[PDB]
Amino acid sequence: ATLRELRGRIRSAGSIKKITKAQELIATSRIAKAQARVEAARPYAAEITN
Amino acid sequence: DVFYLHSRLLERCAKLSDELGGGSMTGLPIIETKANDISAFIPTNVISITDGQCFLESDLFNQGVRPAINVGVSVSRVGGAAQIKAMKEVAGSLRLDLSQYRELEAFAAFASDLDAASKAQLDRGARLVELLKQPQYSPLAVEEQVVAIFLGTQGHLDSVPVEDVQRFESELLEHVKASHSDIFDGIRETKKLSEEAEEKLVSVINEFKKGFQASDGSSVVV
Amino acid sequence: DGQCFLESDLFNQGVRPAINVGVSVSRVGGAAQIKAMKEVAGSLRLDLSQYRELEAFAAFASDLDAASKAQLDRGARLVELLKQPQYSPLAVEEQVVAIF
Amino acid sequence: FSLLRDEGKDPVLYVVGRKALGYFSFRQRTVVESWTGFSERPTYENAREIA
Amino acid sequence: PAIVGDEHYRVAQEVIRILQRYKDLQDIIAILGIDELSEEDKQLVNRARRIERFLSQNMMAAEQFTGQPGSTVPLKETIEAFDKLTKGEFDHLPEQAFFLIGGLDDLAKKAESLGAK
Amino acid sequence: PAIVGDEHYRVAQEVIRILQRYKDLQDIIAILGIDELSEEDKQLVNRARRIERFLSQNMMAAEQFTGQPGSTVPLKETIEAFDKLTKGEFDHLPEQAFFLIGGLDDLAKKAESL
Amino acid sequence: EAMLAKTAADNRKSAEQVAAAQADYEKEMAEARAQASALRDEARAAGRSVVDEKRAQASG
Amino acid sequence: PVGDAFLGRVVNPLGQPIDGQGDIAAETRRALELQAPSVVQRQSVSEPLQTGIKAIDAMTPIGRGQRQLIIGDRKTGKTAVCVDTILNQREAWLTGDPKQQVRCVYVAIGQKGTTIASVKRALEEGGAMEYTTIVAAPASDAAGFKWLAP
Amino acid sequence: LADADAMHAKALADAKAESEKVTEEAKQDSERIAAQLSEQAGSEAERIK
Ligand SMILES: Nc1ncnc2c1ncn2[C@@H]1O[C@H](COP(=O)(O)OP(=O)(O)OP(=O)(O)O)[C@@H](O)[C@H]1O
Ligand SMILES: [Mg+2]
Repeated sequence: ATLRELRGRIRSAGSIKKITKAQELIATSRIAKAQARVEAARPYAAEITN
Repeated sequence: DVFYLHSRLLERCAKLSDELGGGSMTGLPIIETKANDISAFIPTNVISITDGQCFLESDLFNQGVRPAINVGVSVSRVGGAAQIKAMKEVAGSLRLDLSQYRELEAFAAFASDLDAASKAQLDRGARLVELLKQPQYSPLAVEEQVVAIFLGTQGHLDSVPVEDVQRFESELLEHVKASHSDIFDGIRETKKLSEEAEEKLVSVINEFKKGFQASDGSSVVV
Repeated sequence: DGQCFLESDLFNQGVRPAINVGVSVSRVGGAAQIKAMKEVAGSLRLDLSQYRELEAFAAFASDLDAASKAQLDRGARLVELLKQPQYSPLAVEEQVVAIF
Repeated sequence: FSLLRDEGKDPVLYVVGRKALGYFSFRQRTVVESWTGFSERPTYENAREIA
Repeated sequence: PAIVGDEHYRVAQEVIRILQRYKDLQDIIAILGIDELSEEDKQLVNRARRIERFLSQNMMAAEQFTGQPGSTVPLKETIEAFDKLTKGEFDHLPEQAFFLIGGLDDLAKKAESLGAK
Repeated sequence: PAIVGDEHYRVAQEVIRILQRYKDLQDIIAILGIDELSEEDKQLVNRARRIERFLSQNMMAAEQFTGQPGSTVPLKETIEAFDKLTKGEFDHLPEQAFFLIGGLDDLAKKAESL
Repeated sequence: EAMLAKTAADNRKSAEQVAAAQADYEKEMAEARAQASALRDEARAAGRSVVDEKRAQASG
Repeated sequence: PVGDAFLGRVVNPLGQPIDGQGDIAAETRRALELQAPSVVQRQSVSEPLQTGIKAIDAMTPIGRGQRQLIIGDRKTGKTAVCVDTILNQREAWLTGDPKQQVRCVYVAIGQKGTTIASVKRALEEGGAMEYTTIVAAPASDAAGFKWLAP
Repeated sequence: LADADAMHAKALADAKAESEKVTEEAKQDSERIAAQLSEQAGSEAERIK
């Protein structure tokens, strides 16, 4: 049964790896968007500060 | 000598030279694996002996993919030499499309973040997976397969929902066979899809799409 | 005619006796119990198996509906109720009252 | 919080997000007001309400 | 479909597909939690938990082990109930309502027992 | 370095590094698009694509399939060519110039053919 | 003033009609398409039933 | 024994009919251990063998003279694929041109008899039984028959 | 406004014409399908005989 449960663990870890890599790429895109939002907010902040 | 058993058995399936008559014998040995263990002794021997392998998987079968052939690992060392020109042309892009779709399947729900090209890849792969499904005891003539694969790989399924693809395909294959059989003729008796036949088929597909009714009522036009 | 599976991981967690409810079973069942015990503990083993299933499932559930939380609390209380120190036997009626 | 306690001040806690909510629930600290559900993409409306 | 009919085969295939997807997602749920799934995957997980509970049944021979008298479900009722389950008609009921019962009437009674309709 | 020398080893390691980092960028480029990448990342992507195309060659066996005859590149010529490539001394040229050619002479000649 | 209001209303109505004409067009296009699809579906069902009863009687 | 009379018949590994349909006229006899065609008696595999299944015919095409393994766990559809191929050969058979026709042999090793009967019924439905021969070594046969059937 | 009303009327007329055309096409192809399936049923019945 050792081999059976080891293979099960391998399958689980593979699925986890896929999910985590996808989330990492999605987070890259989200970082891009958030930085864009910060840039968009910058000018009004500068003007109101002035 | 178990390897010798199977190897001597399976080496008698051959394509004879024209001097000996040109006859041939094609072997389709079946191997049952346990727990999908293709590294067992007899599966290893037979995999070594044969030219290509079609790996059928229980998980794919349960997922609805029928026949449950794992295109990722299934190989045919003979390859395009065993295909007619029309089939080789239309099916050329299937392998890469399917591989890219299997890579992108992890991003099914994040289509907003996917660039246009990658979302197109995902959608096309979904349609193509739905395309390869086939009911039992329903073999298709090579011309019918060529037309179905042409639908899949030319983007003519991009306007159809996944849940309808199969049905669409079948109905279209009926429609052509009912009223535009000359396309099937051309393909079968010339083994290639000529340009005029291709354009006529495209027009037929567009008319059928104007006629087609999706399951949810969505228009599949353009 | 059945087995009492004992696990070291359950033993270390404080579950004494360390009986693994999900896989332990008696093949005689209520026929081996008095009427009162059979009444109070009719479906205790299935309850606890389902509770372990849910606890594994709700390990990282940010929130749960009312039913799931109620089942988890009931299962935790039952698991505590089944713990027992060594050399501390309970007469059958005491066990019936505790399970009740 | 430690610095404010040193300065003879009492922290009055406000929270944006649920992770801090859970942390302070465990710590038993009271949260006067909490806004959640926009940490990933906050709008100016949420900031205006908080301010 | 040739023997058991189109509806029976369709419902069985849908149940099998849902359960296979649930098995595939089970490890992800174990590690990352259920909140990190897509909305459709969350619906499928709820549906699959209810389906697997409903597949259980209180058997006549099992009363000795539970004290609960057994029940028998006709084939048509089974097909209809699992069609409804796969379509998400009972997604609102607690999953515990589907555990060790008979047909749809037993499901309604047990759901009422749990404070849901 | 003990066997092939210092310069050969240095150029090989630089090529391997560039190709490895391009491989790392493959997934990001595919899912998120190339424009998501930085300017340094895009420069490296261009250089790595050029390097991996130059690793192709017109084989003698390829003569039967494609009429163009094969080429033999002396080892020193390969070392100097890939040293130049890793230094960006060819980024301006298009990718197509780097398919199935021999040494730097062939590279230039095909470049003037584009 | 009434003439100006009428001109504005007529422009609005012309804009409405250039869309409602195509709307009704597509509406009964879809109606005819659905009716044809239903006719084909019932024809296929009738054929399947006919072949099934032929199978049964032939077997008997 | 070997001959065209073995088409449409079910035999055991010794060629004796078991379908109960009478005798089989043998064109000649052939030893089971005759050597395979030599490396110089063959030519390249260049003719499609259409299985009728889009997956195989597009992704893993099978040419005439090829050995394509169908490998998988139980109840994954292996026999379905093979029977689909055998049925797909029907139009080629009806052509009448031997350069297109494919004679089919189905060797059933160790299967229970009713499973072989089911396969034969499926082949009869599709008309494949006119160009198909079944060599049956059911589960109840001696290990010698199971070893010799292929 | 007059032109829009005329266009609407002609669009309705053309819609009616094409609807009749597609309906007759649907009837024709449904009859073709029914005849084909009946012929196939007869053929397979003769096969069973
Ligand atoms: N393409 C298909 N579509 C739907 N059902 C299919 C398909 N192919 C096979 N099946 C069904 O799958 C089940 C298993 O098929 P099959 O017996 O051909 O598989 P197998 O791998 O040869 O099985 P076994 O281990 O029993 O020999 C059967 O119910 C068959 O009807
Ligand atoms: Mg089988």
